[PDB]
This record gives sequence, C-alpha cells and structure tokens, in this order.
Amino acid sequence: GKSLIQQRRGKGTTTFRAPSHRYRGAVRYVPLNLVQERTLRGVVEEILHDPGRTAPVARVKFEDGTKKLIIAPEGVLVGQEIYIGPEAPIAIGNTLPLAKIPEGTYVYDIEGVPGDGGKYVRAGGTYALVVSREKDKVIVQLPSGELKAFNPMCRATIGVVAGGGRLEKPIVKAGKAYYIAKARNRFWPKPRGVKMNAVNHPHGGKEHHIGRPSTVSRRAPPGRKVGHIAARRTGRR
Amino acid sequence: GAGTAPKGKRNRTPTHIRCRRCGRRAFNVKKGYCAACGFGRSRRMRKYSWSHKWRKKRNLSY
Amino acid sequence: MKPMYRSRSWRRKYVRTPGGRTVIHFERRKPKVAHCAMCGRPLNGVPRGRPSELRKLPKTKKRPERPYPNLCPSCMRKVMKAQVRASIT
RNA sequence: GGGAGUAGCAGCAUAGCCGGGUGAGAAUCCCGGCCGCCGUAGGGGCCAGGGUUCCACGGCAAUGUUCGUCAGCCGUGGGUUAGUCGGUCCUAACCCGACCCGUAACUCGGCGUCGGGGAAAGGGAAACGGGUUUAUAUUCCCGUACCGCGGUGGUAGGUGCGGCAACGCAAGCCCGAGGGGUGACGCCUCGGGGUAGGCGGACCGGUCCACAAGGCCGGCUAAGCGUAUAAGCCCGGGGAGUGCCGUAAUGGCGAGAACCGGGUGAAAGCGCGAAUGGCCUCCCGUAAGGGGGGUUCCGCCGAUCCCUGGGGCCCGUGAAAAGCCCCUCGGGAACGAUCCACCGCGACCGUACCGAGAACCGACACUGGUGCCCCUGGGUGAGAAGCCUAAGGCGUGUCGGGGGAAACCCAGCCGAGGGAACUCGGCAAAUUGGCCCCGUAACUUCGGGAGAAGGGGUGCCUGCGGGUGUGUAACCCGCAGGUCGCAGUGACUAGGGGGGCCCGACUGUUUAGUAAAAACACAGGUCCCAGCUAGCCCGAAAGGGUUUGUACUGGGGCCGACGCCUGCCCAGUGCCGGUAUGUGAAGCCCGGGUACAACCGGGUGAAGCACCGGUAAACGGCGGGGGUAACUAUAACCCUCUUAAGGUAGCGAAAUUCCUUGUCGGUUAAAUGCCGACCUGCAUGAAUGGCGUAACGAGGUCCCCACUGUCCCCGGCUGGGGCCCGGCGAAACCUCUGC
RNA sequence: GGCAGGGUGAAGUCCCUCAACAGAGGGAUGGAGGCCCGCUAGGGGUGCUGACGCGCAAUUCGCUCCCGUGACCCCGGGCUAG
RNA sequence: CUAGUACCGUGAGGGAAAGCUGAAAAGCACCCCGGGAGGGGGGUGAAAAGAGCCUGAAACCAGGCGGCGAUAGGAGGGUGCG
RNA sequence: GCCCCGGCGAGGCGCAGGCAGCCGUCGAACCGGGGAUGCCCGAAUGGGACCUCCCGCGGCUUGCCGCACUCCCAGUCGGG
Ligand SMILES: [Zn+2]
Ligand SMILES: [Zn+2]
Repeated sequence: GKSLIQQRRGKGTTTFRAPSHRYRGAVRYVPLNLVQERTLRGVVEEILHDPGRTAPVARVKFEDGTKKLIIAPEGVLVGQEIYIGPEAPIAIGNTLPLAKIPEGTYVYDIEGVPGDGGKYVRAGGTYALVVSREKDKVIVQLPSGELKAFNPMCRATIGVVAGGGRLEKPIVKAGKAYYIAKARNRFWPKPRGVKMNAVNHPHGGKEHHIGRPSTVSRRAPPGRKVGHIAARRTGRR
Repeated sequence: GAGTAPKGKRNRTPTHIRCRRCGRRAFNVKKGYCAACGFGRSRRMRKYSWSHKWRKKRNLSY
Repeated sequence: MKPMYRSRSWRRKYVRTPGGRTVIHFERRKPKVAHCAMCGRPLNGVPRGRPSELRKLPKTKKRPERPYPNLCPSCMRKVMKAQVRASIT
C-alpha cells in the first residue's frame, strides 16, 4: 500500500516540521544551582507577543544584568518587581516552592520534578489549584480535572496565565484559518479518509463508507490506528 | 501541457557543472558531489561492477 | 535597468545633464533618527546620516555637550536627581 | 524506383511604386522621394543562458522554404584597459568535517559541541560631466572630486568658553572592558511639501506655405563643496472649564490648554563648479581648417519618482549578524587630534555582442515557453481602454506574377415579407449598451435582492450665471434661447431582460494532453486517546518528528454556512472493563524409565480464549396473513402469527418507482416534457444526517418578453485560398494488375 | 519583485431644528470587505463540439467566456527519492 | 584509419561511419570559348588508371537500332502453325 | 625537446609525399645506460572552494624552507 499522513510526519520533513526559528526562545525559570537560597529580585521591562506559545511573554531583567523570558500573568505591569525564591511573598507573578504555597491558591507553570524548568499549566487562560499539602506530597488539581501529586520542593508561579477567552469568537473564514495554520506549519487543509482510494486508507473505496467498526484496538499495528483508538465508549452521552 | 512549452524553462542554474577531479560535467552544484567519480563525498573513486563506462575508458572487455 | 537596481532599496532620481541627456541616478537610503533608551522618544542635537557622512563630522557636531546625551532631558534630570538624593547619608 | 515536377512556400502584422547606382547577372543589395505598419510595444535598458554570434576588408560551391552582387553563412586580419561599478566581508534558511555513538562493515545512518562554508536583486567605505575608436569606456583623455592606509608641518585640546534652559561650539593621545543607539524591517488607507515630465503666453534666431496670417524646430547645466526651513519632538515664560484650542479625519488640556518667545531638525532650491563646454544659427577658396553671432522672461497642471508625518487590522505580529556613531570605566605616557595645508601608495578576477516572430530551451532563421523583468510623448476620454498620431523602429512575423478574379472552401457585410415553423436543445447569430434625472416587485440571515424591472433626455452656435481661487490664471457644476440632420454615448468604446424547479451554503481547488462538475476543500458541529520517561509516528540500531511545544494544548475519525430538529434496538460483529472457576507454551516440581540421557505420565503455570457486564454523532438493523360501522365502500379499533427491537417527526413516481407516457389538475390547436397534488415507498427516512433556506453558480432543467437568414428559400457583395504562369521541391502509401 | 482606472458606502466620529415622560425629523464626515464593473498588466481555460489535424505546434491559433488586494501572480537561494 | 573518437542525453549512462592512382607524379606545358565550376583541341604514361583515382556487377535512368504500336479482354505463361 | 658516457657510421628535422630554412665529420639522427627541468587540479595535505581558481602565517636572506589529519618513539627538540 501507500503511506498515511501520520506516518509521513515521523520522517521529519519540511511539510511537517515546526518553524521555531521564527519564535522567541524557550521559557525556563532559573537553575537551582544558581538560585539555591538567594531569593532573586527582577524588574519587568517588556511584554511581547510570541508566535509559538499561545500566551504572551514578559522580559525580566535581574540585578546582575541577566535578562530572561517568563510566561506572563494576567495583571502584570511594565515596571513591576517580581521575586524568585523560597522567601518570596505570595503575590501574583512570584515563583515559590509548593511547600510554601497555601491551600486554595491559583498556580501556574509547575515543575514535574524539582529543577526541570517548568512543564505543566502553560497555555493561555489556564490555572491550577492547590488542594493538599503533606510532608511527602502536594496534591494539585490540573485543568483536565485530574488530581496529581508533586514533590513539595517543585516550583510554581502564582496567578493565572494571560490570554484567555481566545475561542469566544468564530474564525469565520477559510483564509484566516490558512494564516493561523501557516503560523505554526500545521497540516491544513485536512482530507477525509472515506473519500480516499483503498490503497491510501483503511477506510476508502468508491462507495464512500466505513465497512467495519471504527473502534480500533490499542494493540493494532501502525498503519491501522484510525478512527476511535481504544474507545471506552462512543456517542452522544 | 507537459511537452514543448515546459522545455522553455531551461535557463535556470544547471544541475551539473564541470568536475575538478575527473573532467566530466557531473558535479551536482546544490548537493556538492559528483555523480560520476564521487568527488566531494568519497576519498576513493566511485566504481561499480554493473557499470561499463570505466571499462570503455580503458578499452576493456565486460 | 540591471536587476540590482530593480530592488527598491536605491531611491532612484531623474536628473537633467549639461548635455541634455536626462539620466537616472541611484543612491542608498538614509537611516532614521536616534531614540531614547528609556522612553523611545526622538533625540535632539544628533544628526542623521550614513557612516561615510558621519565620518565627515567632528565629535562635537554629533551630540549635545550636556551629560547623558543618549537620554531625553527629562529622563536625564530624573537620573541626576536620583543620584543626588542617594548621595545624602 | 513509382507516388510527382505533384502537395506545401495563404489564413494570427495582406506593401510596395518611381527615379538613379553597383555588378557577368537585380521583384528580392545601395541612395533619394512618395505610400504604408508598430507605437503602456514590433520602441528603450538589462539578468540568467549562449559563447565571438561583435568590427573592417574581401567572397558566393553549400546554408537562407524563391533570387541574391546580401547575411547571425565562407575566408583574411582585429577588438573587452577600473582605489570609487560587481565579485573577494556578514549573517539567513540550510550544508559539511573532527570528536562521539550505531552498524558484520562502508564512499551508509545519526549527533550536542567546536570549527568551517552558504545571497553577482537581503546587510554592506569612496566619481560625476564632456570628448575620443571600425569595434571599449562612470575603465582611455580633459576638467573638476571623494575614500582608506601611511607620512610631514601647524593648531584646538591636555592646562577653553557662550546660553536659566532646550542647546552652540575644532573642544586632547595609546591599549583594554562594559553599556546605549543605528543597522533593523508586515498589510491597508489619508493629508502636507518637492521633483522629472508636460502645457500656455512674450522675445530672439531659423524654417513650411498664390499670398495671407498661422503652424513647426532650438532657447542647457552633473558629482562635489558651502548655505535652512517644514512636519515632528523639545525648552522657557504663562496659568484656564455652564469651557477654550485644533484636524481631511481621529483628537488635546491642573498628570498643565490657550497665548508669547525660542532650540533641534528632510527632500529640495540657491551660489561656486562653468566655458564659445553642449545646442541653434550666419559668412568665405573648403584640405588643414578660416572666420562672427544667440543661449532671455512670466504663468498653469503635476505624478505610479523623492521626503515627511497621521490613522486602521491581526486566535496571523512581519530576520539576523558584521560594520558604524556616542557615553562611561580601568590601565599607561607627556604630550598632541575626529581641525587646516601638503606628499605618496592603492594587489586579483569580470567588462565584446544578443537579450528574442532569426543570437536562450523546444531536432529548425518553429505563431509555443523563458522575460512584460524595469521604463515610456500629444488628442478624445474615468482611464497604462479602443481609435488617430510624434519620437524611435520596420517594409524580412522572407517566394512572387495574372485575374471584369469558374465551381467549392476559410474569414467577413447586407437581406423583402414572416418571426424558432429549425434543431436533442434558440447551437450560432442578432438584440441591449456610456453618462444625468425619475422610479423600482416578490422574498430576506434586514446586510441585501438592485444597474431589479420600467421610463424620459443627450449634437453645434450665441449668450447668462455659480464653487474654490488674488486671478476674464486653471479645474468642476447649472439655465435660457437659436439652428441642422433619417440618425447627436452619430465612428471607437459600450449589460439583452423576467418568472418557476433540482443540486451544492458562499470566495476558493481539480483529472498537464477527450470529464470544471452535483466531485474536493471550507468556517462550524460532535465523538475518541493522552498529565509529558505521555499519546500518535519514523527507523536495522543509535537516535529522532509532533517539541524553542504541555489539556483555551497536541494527535486521530465522521458530518459539513445558517434555521427547526436528530425517534427505538447492546441479541450479532467490534471496542472497553471485571472476576476468576476452567483451559493455557516454555520453564520449574513429583513419579517412573535409562549404570547417565533421549523418553513416558501427573501438577503449577502469564497473556490470550471462555464467563459476567457497559457502549449506537461505533459497524450496522428497525416483522404478514386475519375481522369487524346506521346497506357500496374503506376500517379508528379487535383477534391475532415471532424477535435485540419492530420505521417516530418529516419528505415522497423522487438525480431513489419495476408495471409507467401511474391518476387528477394547470400550462399547448395538439405535452413519453415542466409545475402542483394524491400514496401498494419493486427498493425513502433522521450527523453513511432529515426537512427547509436569503445571497451566490461559464452547474443541470421548464416557461414568458424582445430579437434575429435558425428555418420557409435561398440571393448578392468583400478580402484570402483553390485555377493558369515563373522558381524551390517532399511524404504517407505501393504482390502484379485494374469495365 | 508586482497588480490602469472607476463604483458601493460597514464600524468609529458627529451637527442642526422641534421637544424631553418618552422621542420625532432633517444634514454631513469616515473609507471596511476572501464586495462589485473592468482582454491595465498578469493568471485561467466555458462554448463554437470553429481553423489546424504528414500542423507554426508530439496539445498551437482566433472569436467568445472566467478571476483580477487575495486561500493572488511571479523570481533568486535551499529541503523531501521509488 | 586524427575510436571508446565524432555525436546524443540534466544525469547515471548510450555510442557510429570511414582501406587500395601508378614502376615512377612522370599529378596534364600550350591555344580557343565561358562571370565562373567547367567544356573543347593538344600533351604524360605499356595502359587514364586523372585523386569525384584497381576491378567496376545488378537494380534504376537517357539516347540509338530492331520488332509491335489508337475496334480492343485476362495472374502476363504453355503447345502448335506463320 | 636540454647535458653526459658507450655503440653505429652519414645523413637528419613524429603520423605527413609542402614553402622557406636549420642541425651534423669538433662523430648527429637512431640504439643502451644515466642525469636535469618538470605549470594547475587530483590521496591532495598551511586555510577555503557555484566553476582545475583564490586567501594567508612565520622565520632566513625579492629570493627561500617550514605550517594537514590519525597514530608510534619521545618531549616541550625532533625521528618515523
Ligand atoms: Zn568527478
Ligand atoms: Zn527618555
């Protein structure tokens, strides 16, 4: 047979690769081996649009001189001072370890293991809520609804991510979707498999119908996982 | 269509230029290697047992 | 017209000659004016030009004599006052 | 060899004639004149590509669709001159090597880092005018300039000042380190100031006309150096709201308006450069050459060229680095420039010509393609439209001659009376057409439909008035009267319209070369996996894509704007989960057997199979014979006969209906058509979506108005071929033959 | 690197008269759109089932027809290989 | 034999044709015609064998000679008599 | 095609039947042996190659030698 789009993406060609030379650099906090117990102070000097991020970024200058990018919280002002460390107050924009953050607080940009730079709750308008503290684990509610435990020495920042409500307004036109997809080299426009030929898709054929259940096993081989992969249920409710 | 008119698009840059090591016009200028001798890719010479061209150059039987 | 001059970074101009030719002259564009580091407002007393034009000027015809010539005067006064008030104790 | 001295040398730009000359020889080569073609390209400039095709002299065996004294052909000799133009520097996307890892190995696959490369239209030091050659010139010559490096000699300064301030100044040298700026940026729209170019009047010098006036030609000024305002930003004074100031527009003000003054700041203009330099012209024997003259003023339009400021849109944010200017620090010396004058040096490569209906690719001196890549005077006019025309180019989109030019064909013009009777089908042709005024249906997502439809008017001359403006400068807007014609958007330019039905929401895309569509895509709806060392994917591995990413995210399917809605079934196939009670391979254990094994019989034994359940915007499915009412009928309903369940709302002879031209009604003189209804739906039906739907369509289909040579019924004209004449000169085909 | 010329008139910003419990009516500014007309240049290929069909051409020509500020057209440098 | 050469293809790659005067150049001195290539007379040589060169077949073409040749019917031949 | 040593013994100047000339008896041509010169690219190696061409370091005096990667012996020199 012939190949699927999901199999051609793995090769790593220009048709599928992200254009990250266009973006502002990655976003990471500060390494522990240089913020051990110091509680660094910085000033916000710019707020910027980032094409690969979905959230606005801010440029912070620290005392030594080092400049860095952070993910911006709703409300942060140009000319405002932020604090990074263990003896930092509880104020929107400051980064502390989870063991020092009360219950009921709204939190973003949480590390998975301490020192990893930030992994969780990064998108526009997202927030996490601190649920429980113990001496071995801190339980947090993630935006998917799921409860997860972290090490109490993992770092998080206080507040909500900026850029929410993005999907309140319709895209309306195909051309606007063209530009939105081109910005991150997403595959657009998308084809249907039932109007492909049989050489091209497990659906496919001149009568344009799936002729077998669209639920497919978790153990099926590649080239065959299309439709509803390992579905617990299907339908309306 | 696919015939006479697209043949007009032949004033671009050439795929192959003259090769510095072997004297043939087989040096691929975007990739940086020769399609005949391997210059730019191999310290050794390209030579295959299914090919006749080196034998012809040396007046050899196949 | 050569391809290098079909490029719209050359600001073409038409000029009539002592022999009656009416030829085209090509020049490069002028860079914009210096801006303040804090506010991004334009600066005064700083001339515009390309490097060759600026190298045919002396030092004192390139910037104002007062201190911090890279700042607008308001921001300069801010800086001097803050220095003063921190030089009290 | 026959075909054959035949076809072709027409069609998209129909071009030659007269006189003179050369020469063995002239439709086809040269000079002059007349007549013509292109004229937002057939003209001008120049990439890639080609490579001597460039120039002069000499030639005509071959090439040139004819001829040839001609040539992009043949021969003989020549021709490309740079400190300032481009390449040699910087980085972009990207590529390579070493180390390292993988591979049985490699000229194979990877890889963070280190280094190296990567743009003749991106960034990026410095030159303009005129002449000279057969052929080169921002490259040679003349004139007048600039850059970098290196010297010499003086000075500013080190060790100095004017301004409340914004700021104004020659305002010290060497080496190193930081910081700021510039480089350095998208799409759309608007104002202000300038320039090239064009137009009108006066004067001079010339030229074309029975005269006549009048028409036409020329009337110039580079780089560089020096010189300042506009917007905008800013500094001082001043002290405001039943508000005042301003813009094309948005706007501004106790977080300091008006108003007085000032500072910095572009493109330009002006002066020098600079003149018997360039152009025009007037006299003499004309070889050298000779000689004398003019080179002036106002006014209008002005860009798609240059500068400068405002406003708007983004689920979209529109490069980087070298280089260059400034400031502050640290370390050194006692000197000494970013100012003035002078002096010397400035390596390598490219530089001819075409740049296309004959110098490139297509086998060709090919109506194709590459390149329309950059640029273009006057009139009418909204106009880079079409038509005429200047400059510049051509008469070589390389065979000609005869002809009141036979039939017949290609491309065009007209046609009495009828007006689609033609034909599968109004195919094709005709009709309408610009601007101003009036007036404008259903339906509608209230935005549209809509230029709906439909009606009136339009030229020339003579006079009056308006707007802006200083203007009998220039542009634009109205009125009245007289007058000619079959006709006044008089040529060119320049919509035919309306009403029903089916599909698809729309703009968009598609089978290069028989299908442009009802097929694809689309916004939007809804389902699935996944908390990241994830989910999905490439690969032999090493490693890798999504990922400079983290659930308002990434991946996987189905339907397909909008409005009203989306019924029942988990028995089957599939997916998910749960209990183990069974079964369950190797291995382990027990026993026998074998002086040891092979072997034989039992137990345990995971995933999976089985068993219990959940799931249909998962694949898919959604039952007949029977009887009955106040008489002929049909049966709400009642007996009923089985499954997981037994087709709900809707639509329905349908792009789905076999009998089929179903039946009834409307449309016609006449209807196997179209529309509307009926329902025994062979074989409709709800996200393999159902029913509707304004706007949209080179989609399919029926009707009405107008119009016409489509037809009754065919006729006459115009150019080009066909035919005769002179020249060049093939092919397909061919057993022999041929009532 | 590029796209003659013309039309329509979205938001935003207002003015006047009469009134003010509510409102009614008349004038402008401004310049949006996968808007409209358009052989501008360019791009495409609906019909005549036209010419040609040992062609000018191994897919061209002419008349007619479609798009023409955008999901548009083109150029130099690179990447994906049976 | 001036052959892995000319030549074709973006490229891997594909790939021809083409031998001989005479013992000796003794390779046609001289005249007429022709714009010329050439023709005709003359010469060298045992012989033109003349570089368009040893021999020089067939198919095909032109002229000369002979027989037939415009009332005529069969695959082009066979037998017999003129 | 330049030099030398031996041989051969008068002509020679490539395939290649020309016009002008030159070399050779002081021993050529030719044959055997041995030397010198030997542009650019190429393993290609001082550093770079979209055109077999470009761009540098030193040190000695224009003229000269050296300057790649991987490894052995070493050792702050060098020899392989
Ligand atoms: Zn090679
Ligand atoms: Zn400032």
